[PDB]
Amino acid sequence: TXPGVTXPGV
Repeated sequence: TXPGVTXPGV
């Protein structure tokens, strides 16, 4: 995720 907690996605 995120970053943080990429995206999703990417």
